[PDB]
Order: sequence, then C-alpha cells, then structure tokens
Amino acid sequence: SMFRAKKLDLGCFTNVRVLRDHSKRKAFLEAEPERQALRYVIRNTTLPARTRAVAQLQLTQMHAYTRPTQIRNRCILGGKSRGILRDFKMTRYNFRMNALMGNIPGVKKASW
Amino acid sequence: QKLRFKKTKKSGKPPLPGERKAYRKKIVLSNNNALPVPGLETLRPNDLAKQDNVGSVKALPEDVVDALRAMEAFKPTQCWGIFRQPSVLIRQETVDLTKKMKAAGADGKTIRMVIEGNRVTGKSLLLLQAMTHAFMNDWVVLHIPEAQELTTAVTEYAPIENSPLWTQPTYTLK
Amino acid sequence: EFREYARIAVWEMPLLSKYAKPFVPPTSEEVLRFRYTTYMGEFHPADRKVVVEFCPKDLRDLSEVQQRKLMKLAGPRYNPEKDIIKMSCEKFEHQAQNKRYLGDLIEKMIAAAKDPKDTFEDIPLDTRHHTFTKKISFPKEWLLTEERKKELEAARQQALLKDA
Amino acid sequence: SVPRARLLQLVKARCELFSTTFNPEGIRTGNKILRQRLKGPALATYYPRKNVG
Amino acid sequence: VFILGVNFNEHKLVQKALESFYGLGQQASARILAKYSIHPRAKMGTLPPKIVTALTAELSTMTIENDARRLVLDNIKRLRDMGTYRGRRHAMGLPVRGQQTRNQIANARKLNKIERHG
Amino acid sequence: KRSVWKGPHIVPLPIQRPEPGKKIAPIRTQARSATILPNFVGLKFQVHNGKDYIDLTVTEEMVGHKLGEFSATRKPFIWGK
Amino acid sequence: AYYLGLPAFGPVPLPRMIERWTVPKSHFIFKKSQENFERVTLRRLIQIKDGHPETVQLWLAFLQKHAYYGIGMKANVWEFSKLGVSKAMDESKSEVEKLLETRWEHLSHVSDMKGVGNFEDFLAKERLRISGGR
Amino acid sequence: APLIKMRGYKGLAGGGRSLEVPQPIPARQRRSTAFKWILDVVNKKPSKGSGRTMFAHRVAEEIVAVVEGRSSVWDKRMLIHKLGTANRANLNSPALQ
Amino acid sequence: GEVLVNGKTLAEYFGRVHDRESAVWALRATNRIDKYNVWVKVEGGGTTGQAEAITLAIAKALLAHEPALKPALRRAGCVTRDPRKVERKKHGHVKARKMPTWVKR
Amino acid sequence: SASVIFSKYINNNNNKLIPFKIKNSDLGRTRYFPP
Amino acid sequence: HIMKVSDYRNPAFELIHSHDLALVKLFTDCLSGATVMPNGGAVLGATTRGNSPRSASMELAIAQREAEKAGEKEVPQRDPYSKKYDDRVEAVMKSVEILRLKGVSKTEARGLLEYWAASGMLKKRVDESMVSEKWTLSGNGVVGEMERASLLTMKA
RNA sequence: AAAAGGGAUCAAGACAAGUCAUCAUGGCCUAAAUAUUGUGGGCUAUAGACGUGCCACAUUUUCCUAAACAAAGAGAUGCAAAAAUGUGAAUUUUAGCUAAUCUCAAAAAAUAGGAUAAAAAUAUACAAGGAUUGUAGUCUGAAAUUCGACUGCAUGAAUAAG
Ligand SMILES: Nc1ncnc2c1ncn2[C@@H]1O[C@H](COP(=O)(O)OP(=O)(O)OP(=O)(O)O)[C@@H](O)[C@H]1O
Ligand SMILES: [K+]
Ligand SMILES: [K+]
Ligand SMILES: [K+]
Ligand SMILES: [Mg+2]
Ligand SMILES: [Mg+2]
Ligand SMILES: [Mg+2]
Ligand SMILES: [Mg+2]
Ligand SMILES: [Mg+2]
Ligand SMILES: [Mg+2]
Ligand SMILES: [Mg+2]
Ligand SMILES: [Mg+2]
Ligand SMILES: [Mg+2]
Ligand SMILES: [Mg+2]
Ligand SMILES: [Mg+2]
Ligand SMILES: [Mg+2]
Ligand SMILES: [Mg+2]
Ligand SMILES: [Mg+2]
Repeated sequence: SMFRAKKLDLGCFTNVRVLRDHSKRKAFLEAEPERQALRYVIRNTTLPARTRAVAQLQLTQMHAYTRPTQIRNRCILGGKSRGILRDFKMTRYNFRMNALMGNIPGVKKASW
Repeated sequence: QKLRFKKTKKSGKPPLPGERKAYRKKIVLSNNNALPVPGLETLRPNDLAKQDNVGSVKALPEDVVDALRAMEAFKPTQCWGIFRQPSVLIRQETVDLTKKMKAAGADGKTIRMVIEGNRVTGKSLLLLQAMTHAFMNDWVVLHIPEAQELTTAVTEYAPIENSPLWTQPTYTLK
Repeated sequence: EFREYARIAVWEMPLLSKYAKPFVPPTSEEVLRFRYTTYMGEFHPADRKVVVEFCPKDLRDLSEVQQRKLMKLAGPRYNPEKDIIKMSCEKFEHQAQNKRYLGDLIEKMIAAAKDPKDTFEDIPLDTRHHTFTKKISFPKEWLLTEERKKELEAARQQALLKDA
Repeated sequence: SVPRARLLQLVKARCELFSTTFNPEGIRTGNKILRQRLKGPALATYYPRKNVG
Repeated sequence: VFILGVNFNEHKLVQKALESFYGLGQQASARILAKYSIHPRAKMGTLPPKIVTALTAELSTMTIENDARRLVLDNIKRLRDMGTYRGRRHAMGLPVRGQQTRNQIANARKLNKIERHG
Repeated sequence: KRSVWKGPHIVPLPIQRPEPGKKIAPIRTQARSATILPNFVGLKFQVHNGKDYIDLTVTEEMVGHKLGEFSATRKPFIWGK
Repeated sequence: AYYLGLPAFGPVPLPRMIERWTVPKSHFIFKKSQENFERVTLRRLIQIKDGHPETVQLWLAFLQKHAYYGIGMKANVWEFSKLGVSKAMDESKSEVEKLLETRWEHLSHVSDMKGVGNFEDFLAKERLRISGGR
Repeated sequence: APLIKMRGYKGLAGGGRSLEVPQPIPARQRRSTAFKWILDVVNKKPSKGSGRTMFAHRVAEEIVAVVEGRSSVWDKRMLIHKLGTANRANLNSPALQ
Repeated sequence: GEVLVNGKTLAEYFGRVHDRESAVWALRATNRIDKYNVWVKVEGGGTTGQAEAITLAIAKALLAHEPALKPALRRAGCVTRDPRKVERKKHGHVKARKMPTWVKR
Repeated sequence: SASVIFSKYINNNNNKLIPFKIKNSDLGRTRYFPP
Repeated sequence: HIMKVSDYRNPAFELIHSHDLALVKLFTDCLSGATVMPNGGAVLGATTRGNSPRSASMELAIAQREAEKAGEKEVPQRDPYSKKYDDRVEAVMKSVEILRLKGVSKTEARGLLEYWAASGMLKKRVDESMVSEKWTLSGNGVVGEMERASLLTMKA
C-alpha cells in the first residue's frame, strides 16, 4: 500500500494485480544491493556467528514487496499471469491472435 | 468397504545345482554331420615350427585333446562343434613364437612376452598352440584358464602369517 | 528505394575511393591482435568485450624456459594446438577500460615470466583444458601413380596363377 | 606424479597475476553472491510507463 | 548353520544371510565378511565352525533387529507425545510425507501405525 | 533453514526473560516456521493455525522443530457422524 | 567494399535460427487443438580480409547511414598493435582533441551540470535505460 | 502350415450365430501362422540352461520335433483342418446368397 | 580391396556383419571387391543409416570408372535414393501417428 | 620478417575457387517476391 | 585382470592388489625375471578384449616395448597429470617382449576357408575373388570376424 | 533419384456447443464494500467410486565390463569448461562464449564378452520388485511446518502378465 505510486505511471493494461506486481518490481530495484548484502553475510561462514544472525533477522523484516520471488510476469494486454511468454509479454492466446494479424514481427505460422 | 474388482489368486523337475552353469560352458569338439576333410594331416612334435606349413590346417592329436581339455584350454566362444576333428591353422605368428619356445628350452633360457591384439584376433588360441607344442615335446604346462576368477572375489582366500600375501586354497587344489 | 540505392552506388560510392588507404602487413613489433565488436548503432551489453590473442614465440625477449613459463601461467587461455594465448575482458563499463587492462595484464605476465625466482621447470605443461583433434587423410599409398599401376598388375597376375 | 603442494604454488601465482580468490580448502566464503550479477534494472522496466495519449 | 539364533541353509549366500537381519545392509555386511576374509560369493555350507561362532560374537554388539526397532519406534512415539502433525498421521494411519490423499493411499493405511513393524 | 551450514531460521520474537516469579503472558505469534531454539525451552507460545491460536509449551524434545508443527491447520477428515 | 579496396568474401549463408512455440487455438479449455508458430532468422556473413583498420570503419560507417530497413548488423573488427598499450593510448590524447575541436558543438549544457551528479554513474544507468534494462 | 483359414460372417448361421466358412491362405500367410505357433510352444517351456543360446536352442529343438512328427503344433494343425472339412458345405450356404 | 570407413576398417566401424555387406554391396554385386580401394567419410545417422549411404556413394563413384554397370546396379538396389524420413511429431498426438487414449464416456 | 601470429592466419587458406561454370540447363523466371 | 587392484577386501576393508595374491604373485615374478626358471621355459601372458577393464599401466608398457623394438627415439610416456597408473605394473612389464596379432594374410585365409568348405559348412566357390571378399568384410583378415561372416551367418 | 511422403489449410450451417474469469461489450446490481492493503492459512483435506499416465511382476528381462554411431534445441532475466573436495546430491574457483567459433554435452538401445539358478510353490533355498517410514545431508529462496526438488544409510508393502 505504501509502495503504490500515488500517480499512475503504467501505460499498459491496468489491473488490480498488474498494479500490484509493478510496485514490487520497483521496490526490489531499490533494495536489491541491500538485499544482496544480507544474503552474502548469511552465507559467508568466515564472519562471526552473531554477524550472520543479525543479517538473518533483518532479511526477515524486509517487506514482502522487496522479495524478488514475489515478482511474476503478467500480460501487458490482458493482465493475466498464467501462460505468459517472456519473449512477447503476452499470453499464449494474445500471442496467437497478434501473430496471425501481423503485429508480432518475425513470427509466422510453422509448417514442416 | 472397498467394492472394486480384484483378480482372484490361482510343473517340472528343477535342474540340479551347477547344471545351468555347465550348459553355457561345455565344449563340443566334434560334429558327426560335418564331412571328413580328405588330406587333413595330424600334427607332429616338430610341426608348429616348420615355416613351410604356414597357411595349412592340421588336426590336433587325440592325446593332446585330452590334455588341452583338462586345463580348460578350449572355450565356449570358440566354435569347435561345427567340424569333426579339432584342427588349428599354422599362422605366421605361430612359427614366429614356436621357434622362440623351441630354442628357449634348448639352452635353458626363458622367454617372457605378452600376446596382444584387437578383439578376436587369435590371442587365446595362440596359447593353445603353445601348449600343444609343449605337450608334444615333453614339457610341463601350467596354465591359468581365466585370470578373472582370481580377482573378481569369487573363490575362497586366506592370508599368510606375517606376510601381506593372500592364498587361494580352493583354486590351488583344483 | 532501389533507385535511392542505385543513386548512391553510381554517384556517392565512387567518392569513397578518395579516402581509402592500402593495407600494410603488420611489422615484427605488432604482436597483439585485438578484437572489438560493434552493433552498428545499437546498445548491446556484449559490445564492451575486447579479445586479445598473441603468440609466445613472437616475444623475442623471453628465453626458452621463460616462454614455457608464460604458457603455464596462462592456464586455460593457452591453445596448445595453435600455440596461441587468447584472453578476453568484459569487466568494465567501456571498451577503452577493457583494452587498457589487457594491455597491462599482458605486461605482468611477461614480467612474471622473466622472474628468475621460480622457473616452474618441475611442473609439466598441463593440456587437459584442450581437446586435441584427429584428422584422417587419404592414404598416400593408394594413389594410382605410374609405379603403383605396375604393382597392381603383378598382383592381379599372381592371383590368376594360383587359381589356375 | 606432481606433488599437490607444488601445484598450488602455480595456482597461487595465477590468482595474483589475475587477482582472483584463492580458496584451496573450498571454504564457503559466500562469493557466489558477489559474482551473481544484478537483475533488478532488467525487471523494473517490464511494464511500459505512461506515455503521451 | 546357526548365526545368532537364526538358522540358515547351506545353499545360501553368507552376504544374503547377514542382510536378512534388520539394520544390516550391503555396507555393514560387506565389512563383516572382509573382517573374516569371506569372499562375497561364499555359501553357508562352506563356512567352518570356528568362523561361524565369530560372526555371532560380531553381531552381538551390533544394533540389530530388536535394538534397532526400539530407536525407530521411540522416534515415532516421541512425535505422538509432543503432538506434532507428523505424529497424528502415524496414529491415524495416513500418509506422513505430504502426499495427495485423494487416491492411492493403500500402503499408508496398511503400514502407518504407532506400533510399526520397523 | 534446511541446510545446516547457514544456521536455523530465526524470527524476531518478543522473548524477554522475566524476573523469577513474575507472570508473563504467552507469546502470540504467526511465525509457524520458526525453529524452536534451546534458549526459549519452557516458554508458553500461542501458534496461529490460520484461524485461531493454539497454546504450546516448548520442551527439550521440540528443539529443532518448527512452531507450525504443533498446531494443525486442517481438521481430521471423519466420514459419517 | 570494392571502391574502398577491401576484398570482401561472401555472402556466406549462416545456419538460420528457428524458434518455435505451440499455443492452444482457444483461450480456454480447448487444449486438444493447438497450432505451431515459429520465427526463422535468416542471416549472412561478409568477411573482409587484409583491410586497413580505418578504411574498414568507413565501410561500416557508410552502411549504417544507408542501412536497409529490417536488418540487424553486427561486426567484429580485428586490429594489430604493438606492446605497451598504456603508453599508446596516452600519446593519442592530443591527436583526438584536434579532431573533436569542431565536434564539441553537438553537446551543450548549463554551467556546473547539476542533473547529472555523478558522471560515471549517470552513464551507467542511462545506458541501461536506452538499452532496455541490460 | 495349414492350407485353409476360418472366417465367419456376422449373424448368418442361426439365432445370433456366425456362418463359419473356410478360405485358402497364400504362402506368406501360411508360413507366418506356422512359425507363430512354434514360438507359442517355445514361450511356454521352462528354462533349461544359461547364456545367449537359451532361446535359440529352444526354438531349434522345436524345429527338430516338427520334422520328427512329435510336436504339439501337429495337433494344432489337424485341429484347424477338421473345422474346414466339417464346414465344407457352407460355401454354397443359403445365408450367403 | 582395402576399405577404410572414417579411418577405421570395416570390422572396427561396423559390428554388425549385415552392415558391412550392404556398405560395399556395389562392389559385391558386380564382383569387384578385389579391384577397388574405397576411402569413405560418413557423418550423421545411425549404424544402418550410414551403411546404406555408403552403398549409393560407392555406386555413383563406381559408375564414373565403369558407366556400363548401371543396368546391373539398377537390379542390385544400389541406385535408388530411399527418401524415407522420420515423420515429425504432431500436436495432439503422442508420436507422428500414435494418439492418446480416446475416452468414449 | 613477419609476425608469428600474422603467419598463423595466412596458412588457414583452404578456400574454394570461384569456378565460373557454364550453365547447360534451362532456367525459369523467378517468382513475384511481394514487398 | 591381474594388472590392477583386485576386488578383494582385507580385514580393514581395503582393496588388495592383484599382485598380493600368492598365485598371481608367482606369475608376475616369472614374467618380470625376478624368479629365474633354472631349466628354462616360457612365461606367456595373453590379453583379452572381452570382459576386461582398461589399465593404462599395461597398455602404456606394451606401447613402450613396441616402440623400443621398432627403433624409435620418441617412446610413449606417462601422462604427468593422470592418476590411473600403477608403479608395480610398470616394473613387471619393463623387460617383456610383445606379440601383436592382426588379420591373417590372404594366403592363410584361403587355407582356412577351404577347410570350412571341404567340411560342408561353406557352400561357395573358394577362389581369389571370393577369398578377398571374406578378407575385406573381416577387417583385413580378422579371423574372428571371418567366422561371423561365413560360419555364423543365416545363409547356411 | 522418382509408383514418393508429411505439414499447414479443411466451407456454409447446426449443436441458443464453451468462454460476460483473457480482452471487449448492452442491460441489471455493489459504491464504508460485491472496492483496496498486509500476516497466516487454504486451493495439497479423504470413507466409497470414475478418468487419463509412470512403473513392476527375471530365462528374447535385469546386473557387470569395453577403446561404437545422432539430430535438434538452449545460454544479456546465463550457459558454464578444466582443475580441487565429497560415497553422493553438490561445493570451491572462474577460462571462454553472448555463439556454424565457447558452453550445456554425455547419446542410449545396440555390438561383443562375463557373472548369477531348485533364480517365488519341498520354510534351514521367501525370486524379482522399490511402496511406506525412520534418519543424516544438499540446492533454490525472507521462509521448505502445513507444503518443494534431489542425495547417503536403513526400512522392504502389494505384485505369478491381469
Ligand atoms: N589359428 C586358428 N585356426 C583356427 N581357428 C582359429 C585360429 N585362430 C583363431 N581361430 C578362431 O577365431 C575365433 C576367436 O579366437 P579366440 O577365441 O582365440 O580369440 P581371442 O584372441 O581370445 O579374443 P578376446 O580378446 O575376446 O579374448 C575362434 O572361433 C577361433 O577358432
Ligand atoms: K521416433
Ligand atoms: K465450418
Ligand atoms: K447453453
Ligand atoms: Mg580369449
Ligand atoms: Mg484411481
Ligand atoms: Mg487444398
Ligand atoms: Mg456439449
Ligand atoms: Mg465483466
Ligand atoms: Mg488442484
Ligand atoms: Mg530395476
Ligand atoms: Mg568439471
Ligand atoms: Mg541436459
Ligand atoms: Mg548382450
Ligand atoms: Mg521364476
Ligand atoms: Mg530381493
Ligand atoms: Mg518437507
Ligand atoms: Mg495388461
């Protein structure tokens, strides 16, 4: 809620969850170097035990939005998250319809 | 309570111990159906050394077949049950080896060589021709048929007192 | 558009010959062969790597044992087949920073190979990172020369007598 | 046939000549997190921002 | 012959006889034969009387059928006393390792018990 | 944490040891994945099972287990009534 | 490449790259009916041998200005050089300053640019935005 | 190899029965049916030895028992010949016309 | 009559005697095994696939020396290029033709 | 002389010579390649 | 098989070398000259290519004796970074001769084919043109392959 | 060369066939809630029963040994060599390649040998099989308890081809 931009900046298909997954990609971009220093101190077995325990506790307090595993690709035209193609940012369906019309460059119906 | 279908539940003398193993190891050194080759001569005490016999097939003596058969010289992979009389081929290597074995015992010398080759090139049956030249010339043939029976952990073994060696009693007796 | 490109190849291309320079083969001092990649007006993160490949025997300042120690330090960067040390660098943001590093890193390898402290003559050259290839060639004895034609006729004449 | 202690002297001369970590004991120094390259900037720019309408 | 009370036939591999005891497997048995220089393919009939007695004295110290089941049954009993989710499953005779219970839970109902066989 | 080499999963808890004889209320927590450390062996917890909080008294036999293993989330399936 | 004296070799047809996707024809349950898509990448290779370094850059510059729509080009340039790169790249600082004397007009900014802040950091993160993220 | 084959016509003999009629079979269909019977007898015998020649020698022993007339396939051949001889009148049956 | 397949001999490359015969069938059908030396280089395919390829290869090469053997090679089966090729997998099918179990109910 | 590396790229010359062959087969016109 | 570590285990569960077996330790001695047979004789050791593990030590030694006898200054040598060698095997195979078997000559193959034909097992006209076809299908005279192509076929 | 083959395509109409949960849209409803955010839980429950799959029930199988022959595809949101360590999952450390170059990467069946048998039903000869469970680890990730994928050790269910 605190990470949702007060002014909408999304130019693609807007959705309740599309607006929620976008707030996570920005929150992780700001805390990635900080979140990578806590995962490095936790895995560095050369540092004192207390040093690794403090980083392990602070990583647990990070907001969920900061976690990168929360990010999930969504269709920029439909807003779904099931069956998305990374190469086109679309569902398996929206890819088909656009590919046949000719909106996706290079893609052609395959026969062999 | 399960109510599915469940299939309802519902001859010859067995072979003696060691019968199956003795089947895939027996050697058939004869075939009555095969024809008796005319002109096939038998070997002599000094017939594997002459070079004029290179490229000619000669039959093994019947008394040597009783010795080569005693120390498991023949093998199942080799096909002897296709002909009537066990006969070998005097190769150009046989005369090369026999002449060395014939001169070794002449002056009490000792030759030590390792027969080498590719797959089925005659490596084993060249030992069978070296044993044949031994029996026929009053030699003492001490042959170990399979060297894998000594290392595959299939025979009894026991240690020696105050020594790192290990003996194989059951194999040494046989 | 085909006319727009024919107008360029009839009137603008000939003017490219007024600024061309002939190719001159590198001298004995040009021992390095750098490689730079371009994407023709496109930003690609791989357009910052600089590959350099030099031959140890081109450095005529190093001795026999010093040239071999330079191959042991190279590690997997040495190609025993072609006898060429190839090394890259894509650590820095710009291409100029990746070439300067390899220009200094090669001066340390040549400075470390001259160190008389340890010649590494005990270590045998390791070539387990490379996979040697086997090239088969047509047997030279099968070529039907004038001398082999006579050798074949003699063999074919010997086979007839045996059967006969 | 080459002693292991004599081989590490060559593996150590490369680390200095190339400035690489020298960990002959395989200790978990967590360096696998330092060599992993950040992917944040690539993920943030997934949804096209608001443009001229 | 007799090995720690149990009787075995002559035409039986010694390797397979030591593997019939709960807790003994390939690793343990393989190390017991080497101790007394018994080739893996040795059958029961060939063992001399002396060596047979040694095996009995060798297994008397091992953690075997009754001493090993105790440890497994104590581990399962401790889960039911504490009240863990893994404990209730054994009591209820249900899959204990996060398995879909919609179908194919026959072996679970049959074998999952506080008084396991071992 | 499954792998032992990077310690157990520890969550910030209000585990303040009281003076002897004081009455301390049970700890209400939803951290169902917190390894039961030895340092709070003997405290009274109230683990969240998704709907309610089930009381728990940590003992020496629970060290190493997760707090979520002592509070069932679903209900035992019973056919009939 | 002929007018510039660069002997070109090609066009060498490289193996075409084929990507494949099989998507259901319907946006719903009907999975028994699918169809195949693909994206074939056709490519060529023009290799220049014994070409002057600078002359090659003119050849490449001429092609980018008159690039044909719908073609992506990638070039790898090989150049020989002497030892001691550190010095060479330092002596040629003044030589490049004379060639840029008449090119500094392109860039223009207010005195003491405050929006750039850390220069080296600006380039790094501004190159990502243009590239698209990486 | 049997010289004829039996093929019935669905529902032409009586109250829900098929009219069985014998037909001749070509060479390839004659040898195939014969060798498939030999394998059937082989696959039902018990194992006798070891090695690679197990199956090969179990088939050859059946090829020798067939030339000696003491094989079980001979009873399987004559059994199909009787059906044809018994149904030799169905060729001109009134249900097929 | 010395045949070398990819550097190795006929017995070291082909372990199945069926393939050795089909590889040099052109020389065998015309009875010229002892009059030509063949040095072949094969790539791709399996054991029999490569052996059949060598057949058509030696056939064409043999015709260059003696073009009058085509009528015989025609009847020996060393001139036709078998175009049979593995069919592709089709969506909805487990294989080129095999379809999943069709549930009537 | 010449560089040892400049000589290791000249020896790699197994190029096929342009044959300038003479066509003996009749050729049909190409298709209409659309935009 | 006897040029490697055996599959036996000692009381400490440690593999016993094949040269520690009394019977195998007696042959390796006569093969290496340690045990001097007074009355002379012969110590032959035949390899096998069916069901036998590879031992770099044995193969290297054979390749070393063939080079020295052939008058070659460049003899094969150990791979300094290979750890599959055995010092014991080298000492045994250090001064042994070698016999390399290959396909029989065209002449010998004829004398071996006329015996198969005179016995009724080969129903073909045994001539030069036919002796060369079996000599070619059998990898330039390999006797074992000459048998799989003329006796163990499905044409006779 | 040739008696070629496969793919894509497959109309109108009907089944008021499916989708107002991709999207889009008319009418009708919610607007402090039928809207929005987080923590944990659930979608993984289980008496009975129905669908597709994998795999096994040893003798044309499985097991052991060895020096054969593929295609296609993947790596800028990364494929990871060679070394060293561990029984193993894997770890330590990064050479090269952003690719007909470097890497994943190794084809397997096969071919040729070898071992095992009263190979389950004569209980002192209980085969093959790998379910269930205990336990110690590894990898990803705040997080592996509900509820992950693999590895070592032990446990060793039904299963005689239906
Ligand atoms: N000189 C010969 N005379 C007759 N037959 C021979 C002769 N040499 C070999 N053979 C036959 O060749 C076949 C294989 O021979 P052999 O068994 O000796 O091979 P090998 O060298 O032992 O192969 P491996 O490497 O597998 O041990 C046998 O059928 C054998 O009879
Ligand atoms: K297929
Ligand atoms: K229609
Ligand atoms: K409807
Ligand atoms: Mg042999
Ligand atoms: Mg079911
Ligand atoms: Mg049509
Ligand atoms: Mg319907
Ligand atoms: Mg709607
Ligand atoms: Mg579900
Ligand atoms: Mg299995
Ligand atoms: Mg590796
Ligand atoms: Mg893979
Ligand atoms: Mg086999
Ligand atoms: Mg059975
Ligand atoms: Mg079992
Ligand atoms: Mg779990
Ligand atoms: Mg069935």
